[PDB]
Amino acid sequence: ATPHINAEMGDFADVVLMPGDPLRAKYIAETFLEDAREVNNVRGMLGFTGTYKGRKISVMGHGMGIPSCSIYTKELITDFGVKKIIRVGSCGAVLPHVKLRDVVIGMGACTDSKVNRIRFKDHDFAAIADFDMVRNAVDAAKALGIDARVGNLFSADLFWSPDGEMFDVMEKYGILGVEMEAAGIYGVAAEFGAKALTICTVSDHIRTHEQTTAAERQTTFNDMIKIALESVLLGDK
Amino acid sequence: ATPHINAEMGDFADVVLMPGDPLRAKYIAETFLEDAREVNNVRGMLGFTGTYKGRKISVMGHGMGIPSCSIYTKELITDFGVKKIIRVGSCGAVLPHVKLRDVVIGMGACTDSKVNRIRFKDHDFAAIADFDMVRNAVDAAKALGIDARVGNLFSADLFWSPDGEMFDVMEKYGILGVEMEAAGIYGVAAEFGAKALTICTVSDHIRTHEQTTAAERQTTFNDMIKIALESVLLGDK
Amino acid sequence: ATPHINAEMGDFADVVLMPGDPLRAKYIAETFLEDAREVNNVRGMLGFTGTYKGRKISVMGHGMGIPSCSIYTKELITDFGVKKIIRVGSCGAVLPHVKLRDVVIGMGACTDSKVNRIRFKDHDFAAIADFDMVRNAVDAAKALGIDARVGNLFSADLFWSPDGEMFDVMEKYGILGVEMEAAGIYGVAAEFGAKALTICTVSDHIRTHEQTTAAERQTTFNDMIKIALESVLLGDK
Amino acid sequence: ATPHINAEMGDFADVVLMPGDPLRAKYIAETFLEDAREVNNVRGMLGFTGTYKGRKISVMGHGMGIPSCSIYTKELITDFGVKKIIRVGSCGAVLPHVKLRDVVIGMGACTDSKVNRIRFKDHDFAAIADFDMVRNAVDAAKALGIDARVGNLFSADLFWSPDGEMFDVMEKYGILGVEMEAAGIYGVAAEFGAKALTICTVSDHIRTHEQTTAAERQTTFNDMIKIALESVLLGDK
Amino acid sequence: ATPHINAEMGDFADVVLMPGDPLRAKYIAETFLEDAREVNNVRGMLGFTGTYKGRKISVMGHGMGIPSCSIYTKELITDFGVKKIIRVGSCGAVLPHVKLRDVVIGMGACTDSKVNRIRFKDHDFAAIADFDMVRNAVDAAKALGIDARVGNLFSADLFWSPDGEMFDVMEKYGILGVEMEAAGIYGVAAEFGAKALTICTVSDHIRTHEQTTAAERQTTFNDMIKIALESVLLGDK
Amino acid sequence: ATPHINAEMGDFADVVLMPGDPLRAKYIAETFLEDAREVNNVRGMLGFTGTYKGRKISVMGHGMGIPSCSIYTKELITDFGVKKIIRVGSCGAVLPHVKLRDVVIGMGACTDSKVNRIRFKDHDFAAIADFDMVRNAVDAAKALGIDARVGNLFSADLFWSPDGEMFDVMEKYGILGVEMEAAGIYGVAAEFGAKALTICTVSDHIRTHEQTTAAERQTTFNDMIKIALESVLLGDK
Ligand SMILES: Nc1ncnc2c([C@@H]3O[C@H](CO)[C@@H](O)[C@H]3O)n[nH]c12
Ligand SMILES: Nc1ncnc2c([C@@H]3O[C@H](CO)[C@@H](O)[C@H]3O)n[nH]c12
Repeated sequence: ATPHINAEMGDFADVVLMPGDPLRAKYIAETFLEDAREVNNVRGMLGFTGTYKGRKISVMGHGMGIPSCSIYTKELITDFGVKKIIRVGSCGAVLPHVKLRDVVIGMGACTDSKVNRIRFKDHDFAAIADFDMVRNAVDAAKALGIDARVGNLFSADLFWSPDGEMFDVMEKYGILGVEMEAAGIYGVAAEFGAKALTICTVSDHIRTHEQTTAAERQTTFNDMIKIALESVLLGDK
Repeated sequence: ATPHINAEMGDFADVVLMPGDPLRAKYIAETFLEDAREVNNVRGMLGFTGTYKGRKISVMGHGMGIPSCSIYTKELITDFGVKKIIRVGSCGAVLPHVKLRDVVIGMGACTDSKVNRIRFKDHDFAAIADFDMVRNAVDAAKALGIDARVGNLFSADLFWSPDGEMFDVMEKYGILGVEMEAAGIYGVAAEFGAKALTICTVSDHIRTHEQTTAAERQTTFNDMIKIALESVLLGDK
Repeated sequence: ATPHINAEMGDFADVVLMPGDPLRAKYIAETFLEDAREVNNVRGMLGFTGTYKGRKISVMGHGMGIPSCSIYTKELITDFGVKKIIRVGSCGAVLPHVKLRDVVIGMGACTDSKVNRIRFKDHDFAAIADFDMVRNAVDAAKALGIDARVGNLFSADLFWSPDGEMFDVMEKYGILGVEMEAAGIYGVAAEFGAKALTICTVSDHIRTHEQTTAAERQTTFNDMIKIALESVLLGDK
Repeated sequence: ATPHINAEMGDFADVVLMPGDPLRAKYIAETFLEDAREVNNVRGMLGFTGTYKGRKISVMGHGMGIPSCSIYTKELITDFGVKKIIRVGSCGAVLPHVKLRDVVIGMGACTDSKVNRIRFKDHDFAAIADFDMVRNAVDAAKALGIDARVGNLFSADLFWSPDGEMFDVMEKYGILGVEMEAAGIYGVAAEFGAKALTICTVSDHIRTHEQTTAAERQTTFNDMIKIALESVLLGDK
Repeated sequence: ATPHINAEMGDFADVVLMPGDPLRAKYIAETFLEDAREVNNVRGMLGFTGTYKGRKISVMGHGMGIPSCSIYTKELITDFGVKKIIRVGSCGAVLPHVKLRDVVIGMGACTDSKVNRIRFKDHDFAAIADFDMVRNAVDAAKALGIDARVGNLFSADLFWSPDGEMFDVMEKYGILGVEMEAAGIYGVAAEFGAKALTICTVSDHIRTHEQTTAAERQTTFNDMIKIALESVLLGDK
Repeated sequence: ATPHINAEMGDFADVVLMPGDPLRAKYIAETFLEDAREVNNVRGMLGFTGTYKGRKISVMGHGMGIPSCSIYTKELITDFGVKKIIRVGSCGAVLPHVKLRDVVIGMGACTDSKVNRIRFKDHDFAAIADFDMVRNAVDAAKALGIDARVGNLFSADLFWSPDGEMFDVMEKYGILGVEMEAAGIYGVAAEFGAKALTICTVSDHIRTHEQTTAAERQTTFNDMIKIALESVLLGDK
């Protein structure tokens, strides 16, 4: 066990999907995994391990924000043999042409956190995903008839920002989605020598206030999970 | 309701105690509150409302890290009429004379987060608790015969810090405990116009491991909760 | 002697009250101290030692600005056995409800100086007063029937600031008074191992001019000095 | 014309290859392009436009360093309709497993320049390539029997850095090559809404030392240019 | 009058010499000026006006540190018609070849203060003297047979620095003397459209602990004052 | 030889003039030097060595931007015995009184580059010229009937700056010319113990607009080179 995960080596697969919401980890395990067992419940951060098309896969919540997800991803990598993290989450859009229910793949993640400056001698660390994992996710989405956008996320420390002006800056520089984790996960992956990827579905538009039907939103969420799971199978080959 | 709290105005008391762990909020509601009802379970972040000695009191987890607790404390302040937040958490000691299970009251909170620089035009915002709440907690602790040290916490973004030498700097400057929230809660309280206090118990020593037993953790946790609850009653006078 | 104080160990009491203006130190010695003797005049920075109600007390100017007061407070701590420093100064208000001649107690001090970043590895050091000294000043003020607000000061490097908009940010974050020393004194106290408190009277309003008379300044100055001196007597118990 | 390019709209292809050494532009034009014409000569920064397998391609040097290449890439994008920039350069390696003459593709670029902080309100902009361009280069290299590594470059402002220890940090965080341009090119591409990619060959191992032959270096340079040119054809699908 | 100078327009000459120590301003006026009158005594910061070889000249202390001298120099420029400030002070040496009693002229001043970053949008403002004033001082020193060194000063915020390492950095980059004011005076001069110069005598060596005779030190101090006064006469022609 | 200069010790004079445009080096050699010989050609950065009135002088371009000119000036100082660098370039003006074709001498250079913060532990290094070189240029200009302005340049990293408002700040603080090199050259000179000077002619007024003739621009360039060369002879006293 580690300070935030009451489990032993082998309880997790070498790939872990991670939503922010632990109740979504339970949702994913029940919906997509066969023979799924709960393997962590410390602090309510439910984690599960099962199989997808015979392949051992884990899913566990990471909580909200860079500090929370940095704890869980570190401990998985250093003590549970985890080689790949796929964050599966929601994000807010700032670009007009990025629509509700688009699937966004974060090849990079900008941030207003200081954690990577702390790692990188106060210089600019480009927080990036693993290229092969990005390619696997693009290819899995194509096989499913979903065309994902690949680009930069912005990982914010303040969901309730005082700086409304920063959203115009994100739009100017082409940020595809705003979430709260990717840059921290990518920093952990680089620090501890593992691989990570963040996929998000667009849940909100800071530009055009608008909302679709729940059935359509939930379909797209499941499409993101299918993309993540099928991308693992591609990487295995 | 708000994006992370499925409740309505009136469901929360005007004072909310907040551990990081939602399961500890459940324990506090079951152990210390009469007629406790669950008022939130979104993302598993359990929150409850009941009475302590006739006084309406709420307790809700805030998750780990400044970004997580900033979400919950903001929404409580802006949409649920919450006037006082008392974080009741754990922390790690860097000072040799600060012992396991000591109670620490954070009159100020240092941090390596950027959130207060974003608020404060990149200058030094001294993230401080409400003085009256600090005095109430000191007095409540004295009435219970519990020692309590008052001073600075350090709110870290990285539990697994790559900069071990910074602990020497914390120690040099008298930091009483390392946790991950106080400076963010104090920044939210100032931004959104409420009052806050962080109380912690020393759960680990960052230099010396110092293992504790389960029965000792519960006694000291209960002591911290008693201090917080009794401090509310003092402030009501 | 030290580079800026021509005195020897024992010439100062273990508590030193410090206005910015050396002429105010002379006035304090003449008005409040019995058997006062001058113990320093290097650079005209007048310092005196006498007794208040039998208690040995010193009073010495510290000059204007963090660099100036950091010199004097350091040398007092390291070479003259000084244990407590009480700055007794003036400040400018930014909050509409903070009135001229109000007494403000700086439990914390914000700043735009770099001195604490230099100390604290470029992170946020919360520059705080000693809690017991804060409580002593609150209690002494209550015993004298004088109102006193407790909260954050802002210690500015530029009295003539080129950034007028920053006063809106100070006001937003509840800053009670703008002065030029507290955050530096609190940083010295932490660095060199002593205790400090800043008390100020609102001498000007940064928005509204608000002129005062000479007799009102003296009464309120005397009130601040009485609070400081009586707070020492409370701390001795 | 623009301040640094004496040409008119249409004189450049929508894709420009850019070496750092201006002498390589004429070499690339004569060796790889058909029907090349001269389109710029100001400051000796010769530019040429021709075709590769029928596809219009331009080539022009960018000069050493982020400020130099930022000038040329901006003017090409805003006044010459350029949609894709491929930098073709050399880099130094810090990783033991990265060998001399290896081909490195910069999906991201770290930097110690301030240019992207100036752009991005002093936050962390992840300077990234266009994903399709990255994959095109990977696939073109594979078709040529060259395995390319994809990851982070580091774009240095100081070739002669006074901070040797930063190379250890680069190694820890997996930096594949050190050059002086990619992060600046990627920032320009994001600022003005275009696409860019940096491909480098390893010319030195910064912390070890060993050499190659002139014929080996020419073969490897030619390989890089073939990868770049064939990658464009793949992008045209 | 201004908040820190109780005088009226005309009471000061259009050139003011400024030592840090107000008792030194009295020393300079009595030693070098004819018909000298005291024109300020607020906060004990003595200022005087007299004639040197028939030329109207003022001398007034500026206190220790950038915040103190920034107050006095601003108020002189904006409200007393002062066109030129000459700081005349002491400094500590870090270079081996810079000796006790050398005269140093600060054509530039480095600093660890934040005041110029506040003025200059967090970029690097090169805090420089007025060229003509530098040339006048060099020429006056030559006429007196003193060969002054012209170069960079370092203006420190902390006389008692915690960062001993910075002195090696100053030596590496050729800093001639360490004092506490020049960069702030030069920032004020630029902000308010006036001219300034700092001259110092070397009073201490952070390298070679050593001291000369008082008679020789005082001779060199008077040489610095003569250089400053004669340089004004050169500028007048 | 060095990585960017294929020459040996003695091939360069101890004084090197450096334009930004590499084509100007050959022009300066043919127009002003006697007996010139070619001493470098790598990357097309032609260097020449000859004599001016019997005095050995070299000329070689430095490329655009701080990183480019930092490479060449470092290698000249550390491997070719170069003692003085004179940059001879153009700049844009922000002050209304600074006219097209004015000669500006940069006694200091502000910057938005990070290179000197990297050198100087993130403090403010005042990037300054050598004083004697400044005065030599002023005196040589006066002997040629040219009045030169001496003050601060601003060395920009982005010719195409996204922050137009910074030009207002430059104007307020008296910046004479905007170019892209001086602060970097001055930092190298300080780092490696040599001397440097930047002279520029005003080629544009950034916030207004108007033009000159080709013959006027050639006359003004020739004037600048004559000033530079005659200033060297004055320095040799
Ligand atoms: N040495 C330590 N360091 C950082 N945080 C903590 C904590 C607290 O517990 C959580 C991490 O375990 C987090 O919410 C933090 O506030 N306990 N001990 C800690
Ligand atoms: N509006 C104001 N702003 C900044 N400082 C002060 C002060 C205090 O008085 C001095 C400046 O007049 C200085 O020591 C500072 O602490 N009073 N009013 C102030």
